[PDB]
Amino acid sequence: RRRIILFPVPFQGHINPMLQLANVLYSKGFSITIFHTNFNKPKTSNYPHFTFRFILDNDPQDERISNLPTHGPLAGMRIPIINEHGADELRRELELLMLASEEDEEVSCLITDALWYFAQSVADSLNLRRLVLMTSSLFNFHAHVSKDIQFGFSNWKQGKEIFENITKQTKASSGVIWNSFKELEESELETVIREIPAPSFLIPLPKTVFPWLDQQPSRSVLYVSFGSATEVDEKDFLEIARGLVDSKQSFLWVVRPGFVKGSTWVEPLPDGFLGERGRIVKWVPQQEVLAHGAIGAFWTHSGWNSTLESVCEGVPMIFSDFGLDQPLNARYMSDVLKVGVYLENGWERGEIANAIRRVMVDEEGEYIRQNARVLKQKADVSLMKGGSSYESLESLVSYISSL
Ligand SMILES: C=C1C[C@@]23CC[C@H]4[C@@](C)(CCC[C@@]4(C)C(=O)O[C@@H]4O[C@H](CO)[C@@H](O)[C@H](O)[C@H]4O)[C@@H]2CC[C@]1(O[C@@H]1O[C@H](CO)[C@@H](O)[C@H](O)[C@H]1O)C3
Ligand code: NA
Repeated sequence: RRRIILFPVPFQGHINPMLQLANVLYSKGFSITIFHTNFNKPKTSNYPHFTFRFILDNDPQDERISNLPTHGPLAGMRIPIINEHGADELRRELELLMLASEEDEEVSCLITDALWYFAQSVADSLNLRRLVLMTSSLFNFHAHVSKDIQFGFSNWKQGKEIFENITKQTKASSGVIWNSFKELEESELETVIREIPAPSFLIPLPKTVFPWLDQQPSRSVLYVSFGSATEVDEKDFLEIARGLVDSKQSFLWVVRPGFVKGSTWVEPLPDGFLGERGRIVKWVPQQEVLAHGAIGAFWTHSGWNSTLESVCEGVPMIFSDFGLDQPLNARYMSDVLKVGVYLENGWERGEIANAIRRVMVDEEGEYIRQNARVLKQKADVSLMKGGSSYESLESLVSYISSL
């Protein structure tokens, strides 16, 4: 009857929330098409109820779109190229799908990542309403729209121009879905919502057996995962390893193959690393691990969705920055939400070990765990029938029908 088209940005903290949004909407009775680049294409057999359609970089990519690291900060150069060049092809794919539409179905709206600001005038050209998904925090929006990091950004010409384009095309959209809940960022709400005429909807999107974990005492394991796009130099990998050892905590460390530049997997690890404490794996399902009673803390990339998934399960964090990430976001988590510790000095064994001990062992760290557990309760209540997130979602579903 009603189909929604979703068009995510193809990177860690963008894909997952858009897919989760797809699942929510599927469960409210919408059919789902996902438009996605061939680059970082998700695993489609894991979402058999969605139609996937690959666009924008099909077979003959040709140019620099064909070059370009697949990992680290420069991978994202794909995004400005598509914002600049992708309009006519996005338009064609939208038309092809409307032409093949079955007689009993229609397309309700297009939902894009906010970073895909080019999509607004394309949607407008076809008389299709576009909603936007903000995959990151309300605070992040507030900090850029209105002290040291703010002046770092005022010095950054590309960052500022992209942000102005995002902002204008978000305001022009028919609605904004934020990956958050009201009780998490209650001071940001009024100000952010108000700056944007398009109606806002806050929905916290993050809401199998581990034999080795099952044998560990509660809150005894450090879970370490930097996600799918990140990379480090060999020196940094070794400092991460030295830090884990010196913490003397038990750890489950997820290391993607390719995470260490210049090696397939973990060749640089010293002989007899691991011992009786550590476990290393290539991949695990993160939400499931975070829900396990063995996990005492989560050392993560400072991405917002990772962070939200952790507080939604009551797990405190250690935060590391990668690529072009601004310290802003980990500061907010550390110093305002107070649900983890930020590593200020890159990768250094002493700081690493201290942060692990602070969150997992130290008496004076327990406030952090507690803060995390309060947030988890609030998330639970918000999603409760009657709660603010439950009602936001119900209103969005009805609004989509009214477009
Ligand atoms: C206000 C914002 C607009 C903004 C839009 C994306 C954009 C860029 C980062 C500028 C460069 C090109 C481009 C396209 C870029 O490289 O984008 C990055 O591409 C990576 C893949 O190489 C992805 O992994 C990252 O998610 C993506 O940011 C730009 C400026 C700063 C930025 O805020 C940042 O927002 C982030 C939250 O969204 C927050 O984590 C950062 O701390 C914060 O500084 C983001
Ligand atoms: Na061992």
